[PDB]
Amino acid sequence: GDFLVHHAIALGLHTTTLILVKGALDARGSKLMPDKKDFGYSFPCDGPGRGGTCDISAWDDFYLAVFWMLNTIGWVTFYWHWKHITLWRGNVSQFNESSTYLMGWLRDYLWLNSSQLINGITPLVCNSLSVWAWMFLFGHLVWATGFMFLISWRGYWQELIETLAWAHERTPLANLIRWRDKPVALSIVQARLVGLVHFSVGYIFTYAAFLIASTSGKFG
Amino acid sequence: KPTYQVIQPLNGDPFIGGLETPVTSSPLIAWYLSNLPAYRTAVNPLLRGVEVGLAHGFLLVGPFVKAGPLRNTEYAGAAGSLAAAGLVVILSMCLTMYGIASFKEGEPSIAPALTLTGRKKQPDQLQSADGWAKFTGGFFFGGVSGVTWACFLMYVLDLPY
Amino acid sequence: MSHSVKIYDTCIGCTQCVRACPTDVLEMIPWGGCKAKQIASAPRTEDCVGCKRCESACPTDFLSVRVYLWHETTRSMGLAY
Amino acid sequence: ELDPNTPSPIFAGSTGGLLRKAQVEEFYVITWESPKEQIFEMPTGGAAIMREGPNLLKLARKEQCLALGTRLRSKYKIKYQFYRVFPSGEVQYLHPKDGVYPEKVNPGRQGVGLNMRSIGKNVSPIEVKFTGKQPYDL
Amino acid sequence: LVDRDPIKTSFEQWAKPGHFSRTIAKGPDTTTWIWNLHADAHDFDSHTSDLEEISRKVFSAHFGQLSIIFLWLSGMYFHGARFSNYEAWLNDPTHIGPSAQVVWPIVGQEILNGDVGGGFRGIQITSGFFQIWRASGITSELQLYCTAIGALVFAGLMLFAGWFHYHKAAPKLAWFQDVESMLNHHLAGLLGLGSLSWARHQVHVSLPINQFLNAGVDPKEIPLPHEFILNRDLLAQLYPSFAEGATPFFTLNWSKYADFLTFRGGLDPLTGGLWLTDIAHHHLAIAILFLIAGHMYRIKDILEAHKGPFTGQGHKGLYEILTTSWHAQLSINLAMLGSLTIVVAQHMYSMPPYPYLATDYATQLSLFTHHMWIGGFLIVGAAAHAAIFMVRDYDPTTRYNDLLDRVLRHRDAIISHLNWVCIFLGFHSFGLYIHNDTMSALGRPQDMFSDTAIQLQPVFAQWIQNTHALAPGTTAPGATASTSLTWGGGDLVAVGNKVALLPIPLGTADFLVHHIHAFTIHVTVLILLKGVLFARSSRLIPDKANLGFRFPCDGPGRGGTCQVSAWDHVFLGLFWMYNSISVVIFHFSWKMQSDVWGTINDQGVVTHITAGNFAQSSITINGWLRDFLWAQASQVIQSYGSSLSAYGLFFLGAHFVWAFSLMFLFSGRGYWQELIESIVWAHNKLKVAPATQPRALSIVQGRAVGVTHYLLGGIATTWAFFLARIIAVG
Amino acid sequence: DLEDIANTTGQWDVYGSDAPSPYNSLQSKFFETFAAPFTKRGLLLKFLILGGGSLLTYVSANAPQDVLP
Ligand code: CLA
Ligand code: CLA
Ligand SMILES: CC(=CC=C/C(C)=C/C=C/C=C(C)/C=C/C=C(C)/C=C/C1=C(C)CCCC1(C)C)/C=C/C1=C(C)CCCC1(C)C
Ligand SMILES: CC(=CC=C/C(C)=C/C=C/C=C(C)\C=C\C=C(C)\C=C\C1=C(C)CCCC1(C)C)/C=C/C1=C(C)CCCC1(C)C
Ligand SMILES: CC1=C(C/C=C(\C)CCC[C@H](C)CCC[C@@H](C)CCCC(C)C)C(=O)c2ccccc2C1=O
Ligand SMILES: CC1=C(C/C=C(\C)CCC[C@H](C)CCC[C@@H](C)CCCC(C)C)C(=O)c2ccccc2C1=O
Ligand SMILES: OC[C@H]1O[C@](CO)(O[C@H]2O[C@H](CO)[C@@H](O)[C@H](O)[C@H]2O)[C@@H](O)[C@@H]1O
Ligand code: SF4
Ligand code: SF4
Repeated sequence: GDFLVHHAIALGLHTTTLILVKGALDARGSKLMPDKKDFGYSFPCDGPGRGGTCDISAWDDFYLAVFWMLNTIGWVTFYWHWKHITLWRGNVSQFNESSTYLMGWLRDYLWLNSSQLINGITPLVCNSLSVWAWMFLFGHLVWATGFMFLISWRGYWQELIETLAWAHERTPLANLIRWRDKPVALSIVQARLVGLVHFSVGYIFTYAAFLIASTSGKFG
Repeated sequence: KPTYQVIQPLNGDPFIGGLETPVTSSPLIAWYLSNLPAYRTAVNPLLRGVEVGLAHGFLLVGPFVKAGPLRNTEYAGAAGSLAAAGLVVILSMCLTMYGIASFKEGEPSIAPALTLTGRKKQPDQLQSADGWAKFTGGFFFGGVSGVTWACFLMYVLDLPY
Repeated sequence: MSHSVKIYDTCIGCTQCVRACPTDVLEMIPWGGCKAKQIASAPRTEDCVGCKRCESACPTDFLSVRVYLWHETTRSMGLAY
Repeated sequence: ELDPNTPSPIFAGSTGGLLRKAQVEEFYVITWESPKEQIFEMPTGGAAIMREGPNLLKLARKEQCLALGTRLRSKYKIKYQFYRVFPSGEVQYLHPKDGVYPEKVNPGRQGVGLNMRSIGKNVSPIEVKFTGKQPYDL
Repeated sequence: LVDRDPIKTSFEQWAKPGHFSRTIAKGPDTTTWIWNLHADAHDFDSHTSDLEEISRKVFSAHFGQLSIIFLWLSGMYFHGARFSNYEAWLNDPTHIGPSAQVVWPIVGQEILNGDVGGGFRGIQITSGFFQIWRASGITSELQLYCTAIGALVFAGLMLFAGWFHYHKAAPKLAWFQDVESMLNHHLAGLLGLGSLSWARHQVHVSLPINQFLNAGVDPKEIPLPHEFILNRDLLAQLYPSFAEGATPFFTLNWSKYADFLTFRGGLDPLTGGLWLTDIAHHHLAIAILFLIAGHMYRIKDILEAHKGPFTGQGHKGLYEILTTSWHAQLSINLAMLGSLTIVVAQHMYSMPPYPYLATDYATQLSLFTHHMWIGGFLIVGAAAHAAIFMVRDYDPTTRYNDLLDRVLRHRDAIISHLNWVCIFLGFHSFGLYIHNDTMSALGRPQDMFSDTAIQLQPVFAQWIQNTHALAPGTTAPGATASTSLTWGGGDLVAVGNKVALLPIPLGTADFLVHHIHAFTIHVTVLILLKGVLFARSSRLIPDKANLGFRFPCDGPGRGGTCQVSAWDHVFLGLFWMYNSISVVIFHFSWKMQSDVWGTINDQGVVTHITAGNFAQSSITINGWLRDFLWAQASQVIQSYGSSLSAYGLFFLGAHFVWAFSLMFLFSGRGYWQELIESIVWAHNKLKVAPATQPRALSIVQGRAVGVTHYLLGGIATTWAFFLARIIAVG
Repeated sequence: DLEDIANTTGQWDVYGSDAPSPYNSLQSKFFETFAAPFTKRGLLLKFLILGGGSLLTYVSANAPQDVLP
């Protein structure tokens, strides 16, 4: 069971770092963008043409990096606990023939051992934990709502705000009424961040409430 | 007389939008809205303040006295004021620090009338800070107050059915 | 910089090469010898937005421009309105 | 407007162009010639006709009003002409100035192309720390 | 192109680099053009600048679908035949649990093949043949084995009509570019002469050959292969040989009858598939219309007619170019074809049309979600292709000042509204649920939104459902029950294995899903509407019809200038709809099992797959993984070592494939370049790379390999999640 | 020419922008300074945001015998 996770924490800091090593090993420039500098870091984007050029600032590889630091630092943590859990108020055979595969990592752990928490808002009144499970769905939203930021890309947003800032100006009981900052859609690096700095809490606020919400009950 | 006014997109030139249809500029509506701050600034903002404060006032009651947080109240301080004599207050300076996006600092007094106005370039601003005060000051005494002949009115109520 | 993306190349000839890009680029300013003799990288750039339509066509052989300007008016993004 | 009605470039309605920020700041407008009564394409989505006058349509912002060319020169004509209107007058004489047709020679005007050193080995990063005494304000 | 026009070779073009725009695939080597070639393979801005052909291709490379649908179906009739279980299942329904497919026991395989009914090893079915197949006014395994080759007949032939076009020197313009008659024909006699013809082979033969099946026998103890001719003597049991009537009309006497039909509504006690004594009448009563109807008409005339004040002057002239488009007269269609498929998905589950469905749970919900993803996957399309119109199709601008030129006139407008529509919804349409959590986890029910706390009181009833099941007392004639048994009023007794349909109650937890749908259906459409509308020109880019309807993104400037376009509005509009449908599904089964599906026994004490757990507990959106996802799915994650197992064993992949999409969806592009070289380097040292310039993904290809994966991932996930919680209890 | 009716009263016409109601009820300076202190507005708001908002919250939270959460 341990001769795998232990090779899959090893496929993490490696992949994570081919991208950081790379990220770094030319914030300077390269063939596609040769003179990539005087600003190096976060210049996210470039024009279309050449081959088609994108998240090729050493920041956006950092940007890209932080997903595997959020996937190692999960395989690893994930692992302890399942182990510990089982190695407490009960067995260990459990992690033994049931971590040598994959489905099961989802079924018993993930699916076994959440029990306690979720039937904790229960149709039958607020029982033991409530902070936690609401956190845990607060966990699943903050996450998901990363995606916009992430599959949206300033173009589509700005443009309907072009139509949506023809409202006010053209509607009574809301005219003259001036903004002092001109309605726009988020910068073309900014939203790679915000989806992230969003992807992250969701994610890190879900295990936060996941483990607790189940190492506490137990059984272990 | 025509097909629909002397047929026009806007007041005139069709390169501004507005696409003056009805729901925009039918004498049927555009008159239901100009004793108030639609086309022309009557008296100053001073008075309009409280018909605005008050009308919008005795609203927000059954909204937060019939949809209140634990609802249908048996507390003699609800079916009215209760708290919401908070909204008008959380927003009677939601305004004042928007009239800080207005400064322009004067004192003319021209709510009395002279020569059939226009206020001319009346569009854009041309209402300084010492205006937007006497309105959002009309607002507080329109908000708080307009909350009590709501409250004060007993409640003779029509019901479901 | 405030509009500083380099599309330069070496021919700066502009026939079946490049024209595209809203206003910004009133060049043909023949430098004392560069083949079809019209050169440099721009004219007065304080006018329009941030394309890279700028290359897409006719060489920059190195980079190609994109957004890099930061200091960014509005007239310099469609939306100041 | 009407009491003065001076038009040229036919249209009827539209929720497209010009709105609040073309008084309170800048204006921008294109003008042109044409032969005989012809139906066009338009910026802002719509579409109308021509004949003459000044043939002087006014336009929101200047990327908008040159696209009469990016099609409105696939429909005959030397002459098309856009300036810059303020809420009061001039400086920025937009298609005015000297010659026209971006790709000729009278003068050189601006541009340059180089910075300090040219495209060559700027593996050299950012140099001095930004300090008020060594020619890096250009 | 080039070699070697034009008159001078037969000798075909096999060999000489390229073809497809003109500094084409260039001599000089590259990879991008290998996704080019397949992508945009069908398209039209290239092939020729001249209509003509294209309609001469699409009427051919069309054809090879029918032929295919035809090679398909054959391997399904064959399959639903000699890989039997149909013979076995029919003498023995309520009992069986059908199969058609079976492995071969190579490697691990066999676990997949697990006793299904009339005594054999195989993998089940949720694709209701074995139930169209009730039909067979005949029965017999080798028989379907004729219907089967009858299939391959139509094919080879209805596939040599596609040789017998494009490749044969083709028709032309007039032929389609006279439209004048087309629907005249289509709807009249096929639409008609099928439904018609279907009538004749829907009482002749089928009705009788399940009129006395709905009882017992073992087939060929019934329905010979000819038996049903002139012999109008067994047609004796199921009404007269007209006795003394002659070709309807009235000088007819009924002292005791009224031909077959004698209209039903409800559900056979013994086979609740809705009555057949009707099924003839309704198809007959169709065709007539079509039979009369397809007799317009010749075209403008009718649309060149009704205008008004604000109405559509261009209504009049609504497209010469509707004989000169396609991309237009396809996109219109998809909205209908598509929107006219998921209207199936209801009339099905609340009115079964085949013997043994409902009882058969899993063999008609599969359906109601398969049919459900087309009445959606065909609609975003029905927008895409309008965008494809809106950008290009016509030659110049000859089309002018009309209904459209109108709509566009407003455009920062029709979409100005619609927007607020959605945030009004969303706030009334989702945070609605979130109240509950925040206040049921706070915990004070007094004040939730329960089907019982916020004021609504033990009844939903008084609306229109309750004036549907009760309408057989209007102008209504009647016929015991309703129209769809799921309506408010009366009746119960439906089926003697398990259950079928019964009322289906509402209020809240039916009230608000029904509303999330609104907001979900709406913001889907916002993005497609504004997408196709702003197709060609705008005040972020006006110079913006200048390539095509794709194009990656105009460029870093203007602030963003990325997504824009409308390939992409038809890229983030898929992204929603995957929800639109993916949550509508989530709706039906949680209802249809929380209530309805469940089961009779003595005193018919009803026992749903779940004692209505829905009640107070979908209203909480956790209840949606307390009661759903974590509840059911316990059958997916138990499913190992079984027979179905291929679901649990998919449910990890495809629940992986999705979680691979994000990498395609979430990432740059000169990135995998910058990477693809490090690679290309190590490659050259050994001397192993350059030839065919290896290149990263074509900005928008990249988005193509998002999306498509995100769906074939995020989707079959449930296709598995499902078949695994109706097979086995439910 | 009968339906040439000389536009049965022209109107004048265009009423106006001119003049289709007098104005605002005479109720005014029946508030002259009445409620001032936003009609002495000459430096304030900081006052009403310690004051008003320390008495929508001071006593507003506290209570002598719960009626709890
Ligand atoms: C879970 C989701 C997250 C959220 C909340 C949203 C929300 C929205 N998306 Mg969206 N989107 C997402 C993920 C999300 N998206 C992802 C992952 C993708 C692609 C992968 C997209 C692709 C997309 C597209 C293409 C579009 C949208 C649009 C929209 C808007 C639709 C109108 C609406 O109902 O909004 C308002 C309602 C909500 C956001 C839901 C309720 C939120 C609750 C929690 C209430 C909170 C309010 C409360 C006062 C909090 C204050 C308390 C204080 C402590 C702060 C809405 C803003 C569209 C649009 O703008 O049309 C109008 C547009 O079509 N999205
Ligand atoms: C009546 C309908 C039908 C028809 C005849 C067409 C025809 C056309 N469409 Mg179209 N379309 C449709 C419905 C239709 N569409 C629908 C419903 C949508 C909504 C999704 C679209 C969205 C769409 C877009 C965005 C585009 C087109 C384009 C086109 C043109 C390009 C065709 C091509 O090269 O094939 C394309 C097919 C391939 C290259 C094959 C790849 C298929 C992959 C993604 C597999 C799908 C997943 C599946 C599970 C994999 C197989 C299983 C595997 C796991 C083993 C062509 C004229 C394109 C164009 O540029 O216009 C000229 C443009 O790309 N369509
Ligand atoms: C030739 C014919 C015919 C017919 C008939 C017909 C011609 C029929 C047809 C029908 C059709 C139909 C009946 C249709 C069907 C369809 C389907 C079945 C489909 C389905 C589906 C859907 C739903 C969608 C998609 C998918 C699928 C495909 C599955 C005949 C002719 C004639 C003549 C001249 C001579 C004398 C006799 C007669 C007879 C008079
Ligand atoms: C690792 C793997 C795989 C995996 C896989 C996974 C891990 C996953 C996958 C998945 C796939 C898929 C998934 C496809 C498909 C499909 C289908 C058939 C579908 C269908 C459908 C429909 C019809 C529609 C929608 C729904 C559904 C989905 C159901 C492999 C690997 C390998 C190696 C070692 C090397 C060599 C090669 C190989 C041998 C290859
Ligand atoms: C929605 C969206 C927008 C639109 C911009 C929006 C919606 C801003 C809307 C404001 C929200 C409602 C503010 C709420 C945030 C609060 C937590 C307050 C922030 C406080 C800060 C000072 C930290 C983009 O501009 C964009 C750009 C590039 C990629 C993706 C996207 C994208 O997904
Ligand atoms: C991962 C990723 C890549 C990298 C993905 C690549 C390079 C996938 C292409 C790999 C090809 C399909 C491998 C083909 C090689 C084999 C076909 C050759 C051998 C033949 C067989 C016998 C194996 C992008 O190029 C990209 C572009 C734009 C947005 C996002 C992304 C993105 O997320
Ligand atoms: O602790 C909250 C408790 O105190 C209130 C707040 O108004 O007021 C009390 O003060 C008056 C003053 O005389 C006392 O007579 C009496 O205890 C309350 O009126 C009361 O609401 C709250 O119950
Ligand atoms: S490289 Fe570009 S624009 Fe530069 S000189 Fe040539 S074409 Fe001129
Ligand atoms: S590249 Fe830059 S300068 Fe050139 S046109 Fe585009 S925005 Fe203007």
